[PDB]
Amino acid sequence: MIDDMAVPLTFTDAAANKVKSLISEEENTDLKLRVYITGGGCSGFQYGFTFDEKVNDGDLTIEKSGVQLVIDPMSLQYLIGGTVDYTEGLEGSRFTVNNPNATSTCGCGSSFSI
Repeated sequence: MIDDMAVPLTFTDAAANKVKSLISEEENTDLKLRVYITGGGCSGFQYGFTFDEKVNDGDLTIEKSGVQLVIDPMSLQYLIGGTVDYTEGLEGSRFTVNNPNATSTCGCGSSFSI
């Protein structure tokens, strides 16, 4: 096997699509996504995505559906083994991620709404 790809937060397929799609449109060649910290609360569940083909020393890299993902250590601890998925369209390019620090633990206490 390898020893570079697949490290922390694993994203979906579309998140890759948003990259390989607009990057290929840039005429770059085959950009590699590069996540950063852009969540909401103190935990984090979003993380801003950019198209960085270079590398970014001290940046873990996870291969993508059609490209390569590389996030910064700062996010590394925020996204750790979480899950991300992208859903762009009319409503707008919405981003959603899930991790232990984000979801956290409640203790199972009914489920409805606010």
